[PDB]
Amino acid sequence: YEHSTVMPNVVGFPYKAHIERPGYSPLTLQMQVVETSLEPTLNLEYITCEYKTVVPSPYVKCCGASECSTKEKPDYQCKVYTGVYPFMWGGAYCFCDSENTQLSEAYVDRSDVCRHDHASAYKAHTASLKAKVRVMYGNVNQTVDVYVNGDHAVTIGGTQFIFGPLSSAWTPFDNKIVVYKDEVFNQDFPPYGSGQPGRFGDIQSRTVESNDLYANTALKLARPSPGMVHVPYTQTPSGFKYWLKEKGTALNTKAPFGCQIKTNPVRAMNCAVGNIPVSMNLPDSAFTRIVEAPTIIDLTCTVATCTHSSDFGGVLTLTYKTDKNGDCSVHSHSNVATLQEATAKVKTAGKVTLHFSTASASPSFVVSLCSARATCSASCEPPKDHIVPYAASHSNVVFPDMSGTALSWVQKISGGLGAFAIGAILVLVVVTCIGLRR
Amino acid sequence: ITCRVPMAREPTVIHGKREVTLHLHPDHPTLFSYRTLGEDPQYHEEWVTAAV
Ligand SMILES: *[C@@H]1O[C@H](CO)[C@@H](O[C@@H]2O[C@H](CO)[C@@H](O)[C@H](O)[C@H]2NC(C)=O)[C@H](O)[C@H]1NC(C)=O
Ligand SMILES: *[C@@H]1O[C@H](CO)[C@@H](O)[C@H](O)[C@H]1NC(C)=O
Repeated sequence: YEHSTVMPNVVGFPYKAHIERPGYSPLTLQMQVVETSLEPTLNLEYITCEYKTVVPSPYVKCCGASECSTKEKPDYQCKVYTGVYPFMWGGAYCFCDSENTQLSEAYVDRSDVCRHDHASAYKAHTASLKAKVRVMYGNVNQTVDVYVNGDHAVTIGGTQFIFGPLSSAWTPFDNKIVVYKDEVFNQDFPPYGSGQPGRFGDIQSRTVESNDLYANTALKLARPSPGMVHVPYTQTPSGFKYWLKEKGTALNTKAPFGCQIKTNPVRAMNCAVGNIPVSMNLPDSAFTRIVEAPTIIDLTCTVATCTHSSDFGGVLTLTYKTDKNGDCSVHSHSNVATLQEATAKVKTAGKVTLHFSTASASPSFVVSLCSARATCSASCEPPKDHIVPYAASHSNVVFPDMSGTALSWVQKISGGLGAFAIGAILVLVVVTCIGLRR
Repeated sequence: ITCRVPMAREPTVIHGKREVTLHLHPDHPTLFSYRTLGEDPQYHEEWVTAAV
């Protein structure tokens, strides 16, 4: 036997599915969602870390001029200066008063801790979905890990389950993201090779172990002060520290739908959106024949108390007469009210009690116990507690039933007005007919 | 290594009609943030220093 249904993608919300086939008693399947995960596919663009400025000891030549040649190093900067008289703790360095020459060079490299502290730039693509689902029926109660793709097929108790695909392709990650430690940011970054000094991306590298580095930090050199041995340089501070200072707000405290963001791997959990279609194939050994199932006749329903709240605020009682004791599968055939127990025990006494939750002023729904059905309708009163610490356990419906008090008043007023209008129509027609007869 | 931080004092909650009132009593500058779980969220975050 094959069946297909849909379930809301809400974590922790119980779902009950009804399977009815000729020649067998109805079966109720309980399915719940424990934890969901959504992961995009990432391709790394570059990583960034704080830099260090390497400056070697300056070269000094007495009565000679030394020219320096270019080198293949990141942001290499070399200069030569004429007419210098270096001093030291002993005295003068060279005889030549004005014929000396000083050569100074500097460059930039990655920090010694870039392997431990770095920020990564990623591009986000289409995302997958993994779920953990708990399935209950008969004497089977098992939790399984599935891919919500329409591809994975799992076997539980000889029953084949196929989940997905999701009915709303929505992702909280933008096209370009930046990841640091355990926070993800939805910001755009400069392209490789076009970094600007002072902001994010001042130095870039294709990977952590790459041997090539692109840096642009304005390493401008300056002439040494007279009577001194030093090399001065002015450089715009590291853009990585500045970005760490005022990065902004992370996606962790901004993602919609209560999407818990985690890193390593980058993923979003418990994101409540859309619904999941479920296709199932059942064996013939999970049902019960009609002959050995109990018989229910003359089933009437009534409601003892109701109060529409997030909790299971409602109680109903079913009266009935049977021929033997047994166990039945009970269900509600609507969406206004959601039950609590999927099974019940029927005895010869003839009274069973059930719990239910709702969100409308006056609900009306059909309740089925084994092969018998009945209709339940009652009035409910609003609760007093303003705020509760647990999520709602009822599907949000507010529209009342056509036989409720408010709609009853509407119907009575409309019927009176319509009857009066129809009488006016009839009298006008009669008068015009008697007029045209003449 | 593993290094130690203290837990902040629980705030005072006062209920209301689709609102809450939080009394915050910090001992150190502490970060306070909140968001809504709807379609478009109204995020907010700040550095609370004195009792508010
Ligand atoms: C020793 O000192 C003399 C001068 O005190 C240096 O001779 C100078 O050399 C430069 C370039 O070689 C010339 O431009 C100057 O005209 C020279 N000065 C004189 C007075 O001749 C000499 O180079 C020094 N040698 C060493 C090894 O330090
Ligand atoms: C199903 O199994 C889980 C795991 O042991 C348990 O927590 C849960 O109560 C079980 N449900 C029933 C109805 O026995």
